[PDB]
Amino acid sequence: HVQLVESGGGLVQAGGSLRLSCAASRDIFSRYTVGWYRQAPGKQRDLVALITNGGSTHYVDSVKGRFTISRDNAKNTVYLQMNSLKSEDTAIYYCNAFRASFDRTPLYSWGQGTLVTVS
Amino acid sequence: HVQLVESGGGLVQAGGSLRLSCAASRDIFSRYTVGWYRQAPGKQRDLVALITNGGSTHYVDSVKGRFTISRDNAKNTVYLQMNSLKSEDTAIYYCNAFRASFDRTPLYSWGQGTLVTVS
Amino acid sequence: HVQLVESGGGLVQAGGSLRLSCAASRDIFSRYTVGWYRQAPGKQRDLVALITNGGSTHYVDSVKGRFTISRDNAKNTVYLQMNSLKSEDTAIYYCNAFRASFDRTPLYSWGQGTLVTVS
Amino acid sequence: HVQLVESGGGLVQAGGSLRLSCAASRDIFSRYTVGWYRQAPGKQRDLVALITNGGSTHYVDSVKGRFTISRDNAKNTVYLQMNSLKSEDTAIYYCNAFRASFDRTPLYSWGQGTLVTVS
Amino acid sequence: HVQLVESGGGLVQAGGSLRLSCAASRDIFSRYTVGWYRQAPGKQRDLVALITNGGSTHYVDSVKGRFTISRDNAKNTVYLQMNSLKSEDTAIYYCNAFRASFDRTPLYSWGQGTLVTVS
Amino acid sequence: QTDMSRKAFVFPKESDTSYVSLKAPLTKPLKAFTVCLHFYTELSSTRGYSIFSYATKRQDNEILIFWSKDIGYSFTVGGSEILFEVPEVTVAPVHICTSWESASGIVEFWVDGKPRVRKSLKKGYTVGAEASIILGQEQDSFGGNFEGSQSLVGDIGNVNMWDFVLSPDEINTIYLGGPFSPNVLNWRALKYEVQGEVFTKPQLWP
Amino acid sequence: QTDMSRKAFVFPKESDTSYVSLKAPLTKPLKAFTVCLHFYTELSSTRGYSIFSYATKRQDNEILIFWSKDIGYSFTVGGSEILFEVPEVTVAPVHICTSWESASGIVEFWVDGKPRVRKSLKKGYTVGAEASIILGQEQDSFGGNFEGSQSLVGDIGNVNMWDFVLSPDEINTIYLGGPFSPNVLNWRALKYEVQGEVFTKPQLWP
Amino acid sequence: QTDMSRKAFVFPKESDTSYVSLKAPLTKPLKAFTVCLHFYTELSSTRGYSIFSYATKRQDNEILIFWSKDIGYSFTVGGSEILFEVPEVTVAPVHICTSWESASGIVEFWVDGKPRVRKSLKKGYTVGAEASIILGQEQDSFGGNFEGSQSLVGDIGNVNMWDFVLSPDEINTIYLGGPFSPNVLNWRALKYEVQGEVFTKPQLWP
Amino acid sequence: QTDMSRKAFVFPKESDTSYVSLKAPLTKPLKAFTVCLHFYTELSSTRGYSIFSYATKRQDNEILIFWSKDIGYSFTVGGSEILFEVPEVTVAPVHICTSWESASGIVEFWVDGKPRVRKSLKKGYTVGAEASIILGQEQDSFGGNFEGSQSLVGDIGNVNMWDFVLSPDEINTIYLGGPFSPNVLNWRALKYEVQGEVFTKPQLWP
Amino acid sequence: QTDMSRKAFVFPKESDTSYVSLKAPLTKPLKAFTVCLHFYTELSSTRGYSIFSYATKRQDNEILIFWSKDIGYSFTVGGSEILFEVPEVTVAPVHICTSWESASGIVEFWVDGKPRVRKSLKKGYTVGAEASIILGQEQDSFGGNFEGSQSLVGDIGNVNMWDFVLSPDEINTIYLGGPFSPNVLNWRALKYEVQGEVFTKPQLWP
Repeated sequence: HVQLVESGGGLVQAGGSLRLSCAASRDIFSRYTVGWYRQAPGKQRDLVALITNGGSTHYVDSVKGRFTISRDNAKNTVYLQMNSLKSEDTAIYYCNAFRASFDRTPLYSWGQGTLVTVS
Repeated sequence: HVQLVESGGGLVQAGGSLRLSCAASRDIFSRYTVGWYRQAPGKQRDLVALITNGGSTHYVDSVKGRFTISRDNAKNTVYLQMNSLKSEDTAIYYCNAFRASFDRTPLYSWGQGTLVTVS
Repeated sequence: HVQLVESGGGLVQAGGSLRLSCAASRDIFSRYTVGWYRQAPGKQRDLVALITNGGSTHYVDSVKGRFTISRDNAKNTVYLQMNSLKSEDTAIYYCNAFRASFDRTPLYSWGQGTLVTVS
Repeated sequence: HVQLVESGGGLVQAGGSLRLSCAASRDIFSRYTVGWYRQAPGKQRDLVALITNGGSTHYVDSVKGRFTISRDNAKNTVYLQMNSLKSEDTAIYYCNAFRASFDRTPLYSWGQGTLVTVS
Repeated sequence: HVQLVESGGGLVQAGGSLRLSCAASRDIFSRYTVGWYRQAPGKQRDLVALITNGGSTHYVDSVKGRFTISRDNAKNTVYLQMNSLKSEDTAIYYCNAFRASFDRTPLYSWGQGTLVTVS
Repeated sequence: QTDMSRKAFVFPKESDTSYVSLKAPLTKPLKAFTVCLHFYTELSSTRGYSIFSYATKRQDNEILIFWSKDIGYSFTVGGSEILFEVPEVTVAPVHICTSWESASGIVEFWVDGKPRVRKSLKKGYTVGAEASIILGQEQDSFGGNFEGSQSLVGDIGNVNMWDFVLSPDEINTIYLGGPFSPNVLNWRALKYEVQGEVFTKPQLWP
Repeated sequence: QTDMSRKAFVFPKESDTSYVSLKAPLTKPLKAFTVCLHFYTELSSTRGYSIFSYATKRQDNEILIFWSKDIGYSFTVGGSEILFEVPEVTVAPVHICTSWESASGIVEFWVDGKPRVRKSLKKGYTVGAEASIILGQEQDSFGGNFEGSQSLVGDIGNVNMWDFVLSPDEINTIYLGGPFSPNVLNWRALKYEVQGEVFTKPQLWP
Repeated sequence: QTDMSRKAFVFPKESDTSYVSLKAPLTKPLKAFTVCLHFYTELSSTRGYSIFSYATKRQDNEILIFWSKDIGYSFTVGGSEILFEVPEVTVAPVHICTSWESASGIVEFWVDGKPRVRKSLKKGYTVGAEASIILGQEQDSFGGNFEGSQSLVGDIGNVNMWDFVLSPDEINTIYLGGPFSPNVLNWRALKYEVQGEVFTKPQLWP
Repeated sequence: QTDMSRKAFVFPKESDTSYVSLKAPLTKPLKAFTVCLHFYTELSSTRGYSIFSYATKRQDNEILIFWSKDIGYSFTVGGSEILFEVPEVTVAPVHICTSWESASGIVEFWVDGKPRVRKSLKKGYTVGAEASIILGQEQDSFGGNFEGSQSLVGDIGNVNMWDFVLSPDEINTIYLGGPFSPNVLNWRALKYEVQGEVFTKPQLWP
Repeated sequence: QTDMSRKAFVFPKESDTSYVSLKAPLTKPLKAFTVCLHFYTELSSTRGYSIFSYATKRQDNEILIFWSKDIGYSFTVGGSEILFEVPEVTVAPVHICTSWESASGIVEFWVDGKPRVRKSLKKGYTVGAEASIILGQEQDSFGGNFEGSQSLVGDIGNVNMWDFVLSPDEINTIYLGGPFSPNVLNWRALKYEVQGEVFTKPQLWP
């Protein structure tokens, strides 16, 4: 029932900007430390970035500065602005919601993801 | 109407020098912190370099020392001397004029660019 | 007769998790500083990781954080949790038991290994 | 009339040694800070190394230790011993003579160069 | 007449161990600082490692820890244990004997070498 | 009630049993606090660990300093959580100090005597007075549900809790080891009980 | 008129509301000035931020120190702007001091007590006396048009403004925290008002 | 019984003969101990070496500090073994101190005067009183079965053994070179015999 | 004749006009000399610059310290030139001291108070007494032919010239700012004239 | 017999002529010795150089400290040679001290005041009393056969030779510049003659 919203994806020329959406049923993301994973083809379910409940965020070295994840507590719609999308970025981004920041590996509620094509 | 002049481009053997022009209608670049972006094929709209209103300039690590951007306040013709043009440099260079130095992403007035072919 | 158990292998999509088993006849691993080697095709018999008798463990730079080796003294079944399995990881993992930590090269008892396919 | 001597080139197996000559009409190199450039095919007119009038020398990171340039003031025949010639080194080396050390880009007198083939 | 013994070579799977021999007529290596060079195909006559008369040894960064060269003064048979032989290592190893440690480039007595195939 | 000065809690095994329930006379739900503690562990480069845990019957991690593996110190208040980026973690004892408050949600997370930039957290929130403070375990309930992976396997001490945000000079002094009055919980006047294989012996750090 | 010594303005949220309008008795358009301030934020590695903002009815960024993301400190005077390259930005409080002048356009941008090489800016230009100095917001108008992306989300203090270029020894002393007389605006004699969620509590930096 | 203060054992050749059997009056099997020693060798970047060896008729490596090649200091007690990760080994004399105990299995492996995080080892185990302590050789038996590859080819001194875990301040003092009473074995009151090509001459380290 | 102590020449624009002709009473062609100067500029990572220039009617760069872009300090005497490799150039004021001599051609190029290894230059050569010393311009003639690319756009001071090679302790003292007697040219007793947009204001460096 | 204290031998050209034959009253073939010298050169990153040379009618490199290019300091005794790995060579004066002995072949190669681990060399060997000590040339005979490539082109001083292995505290003192009695050869009481273009002028290093 959680059904993390996976939208704000599509085709963008490399190094562009694209706004990925992450809406949550009810207010769940309030307790979840929500995170974006890049499940690139032939690639892993690795987290592109993550954001803490309070608001602090981290981005993996490969994505440092590349994107900016923010928590939209108004509607649970945590937003992810992708800038300078290099080709590697091309992948399906799974916006998942695990509960605390230390436990990155657990995912609990699972969604469907949003495609990203860096051209 | 802004029509950033995009000229001083062409074909140059790799590691050569080429003078890219950036003329501005009226005196606009005075307030703009003008910047050169490399929109290489299949590549991003990334800034090769930029120069502040006062005169200070920065060049991305990939272009460190490679080129030198200077502000020609006499005619708004900010000049860009490209030295040691490696093959990567081969691209269309968009000379854009955003307003202040912090806001690199905004571009406001947009032009047409000048081709560069590093052979 | 030692017959280091080599199991907990198989096919996993890249960056996943897989639990490799390392069971020992009798209690031998108590004195052995047991270690996982990656005998990847066309590759070496290099140790992916190792664990001391006391419990301390080390993982090669290429595997830093990638996997976690722990000593299961209950049944001699030292376990290896592989997380974030990149393609390189794809190989046959030989779980060997040499005696002390300094002497990585010696292996004494030899087994059969367990396949790993990172897709 | 300057006609920087370009000789001491040819074919050498990779990582070998070859003595490139740089003779000057009259005593010109006395005032020139003479330098070896590598105009490799599809590559730039980049300086492999250079030597000051006094005698001090510098070699680009890619050539650190690779070669040794010395000033032969006896006949203006500045010599360049190439050791450990890797394949990249394969190129036509232009021995040019600009005047002072700061102004690397200027070349003034131009020659013909000597081929180098690292096999 | 020097005829540095070149033996202890052959085919080994990558990352294995192989003992290269370096026997000297009479006691010559006593004064020579003997060294192993890797004359890989299409590659240079670069020293994989070297050992001083006293006994101290050095190994090039590419071979750090990879191999261990020791002086066998009993019969002039300086030994070289190759461990973790990566594919690059595949080459013909020339065991040469120059006289002192500073003068790596000079070789004086020359031999025939021993093949190494890292599979 | 034992004085633990110049002593630290021995956490040498990863397990869900090793822990120490630290009693506290705290009675009024804390609208402001500061926990300072000098801990040391090498799991920083192997996995995360519960540096300090504080539970309530409503919130399991009412106040919890944890090593976000590969990202530094995740500090959480009332379930909500913020993260202090550690660019590089050194093998060496470190003295942390976090100072969450219930008005401005401000957290002066002084680390190794140096400050981490104040960042909001749980603004206008009351920390439950009743607590089952524990070390070595990220408790998913009130002193329960411990996990070895989330456990601290080094050692920790100088665990002091104040009901007020200490002045930065005060935090410096706590780092220097001078006197202090940790009303909520005080290492030098520490009431606690130990469960599992946690020992207690002279602290390594100066 | 409050003394802010040993205190700093709490900027914990990215927003277009968090700010502090710092009043100043300045009446004559400044032909020379120097702003010194000890600030601290970790946005240096996430985005830029308005370290200090100074607007006029003619110029929105009449005087503005900003973190050029991935390039250091962009300091601007009268709209025109120059940039000080920071090779590497550390997570640690830093004390900046910029000293633009209206004759030689000279700017002694002392950073962390160390100097940045003087570079021309806005030569022979008068800074508007009327100002809506603000912190946490790159104002695109006179105290308006704030943007979270251009906002400071750390903390800042010791904000002092002089109508003269302080001698380098004087700037050193400002770094050391000694006495000074910031006529234009003085942290220890600071007139200001706060808007948004900006708090104010004891400064982290020494 | 010779005082070795300001002197170190000369280990200049890799061999299975170079060693020094250090006598000790120890009679009761040690339930707790601490060995401190200042050694120095450049084999850290060539291979491992036996920094300190302690054998028993039951266990060949009853207590043994060894350089795990490319991983730091492997310290072993009663056959069982733990490993302290050295991120980078410098060419410089280092003063190690390991403090295994038979109750909590705790090991304060102070290195170069700095602490390594306590980690369990051989918990509730008694170290055999009878010993053939040796240096330069990982003995696979009671003072026998030496291997050059496992041998120390640098030098070592200040080898002191206590039957108790020294307080961290005490370990600091041992690093500082102050007085101490190493009951089990004491460098300043050292009983030993030398075999092989080991010499003994003034210690390099301060 | 003005004392420039605690003051430096403001070089804020790249141009062929900004310069300062420093007069000198020098009359006998110098068979030995030493120029010490504390300068600071960030062009080190953008391009080269004339750190100090000394011309003659015969030689345009009779004595010239220049930043070889990407290679450090090119110091030239009588046209001939040598180069001191700077492995890494930091953004920070640096005090250079070069000490060419006409007998052994020796140059003690003390940099930032540290020495650069003596290297021959122009051995047995006389430096023309008549000079048009200038700063900010690599003069290709006697005080003429200036180029912005070869120009210094930072600032420089403490420019002192001696007719003798100062002892290394003397050079240290010049770095320390103690007293000295720069007969040929002395910053504290400096005769000069300014052309272009060069200002002069209190030196940044200590 | 000249005192060279606060003075160093000027080696500014690569050549087979630049050298200095240092006389010594040594008469008994040295069974033990120690050479300390503070030298400085930037050839470390261009090629090797003879830091110190000592020949005999039987051995050309009876005692020779040399810069193994890309590997540090090759020190040789009686033809046989050992090598001290320098992980990174800095442009800065360095004070080396090697202490080979004829019983244990031990060499305390103190570098820059820090020790290099003792390693055997030429054990039980007598160094020929008659010598043609030279600097700047790896002599392949008794003061002959010099090669520019093997030559030192920096400068060197404080060259002192003792017939005994100095205690490590003594070597420290030599680094500190205190008094000493270098019987075999003493910089402060140095007998020597100069050939080639070697000058001699005040030493750069402190």
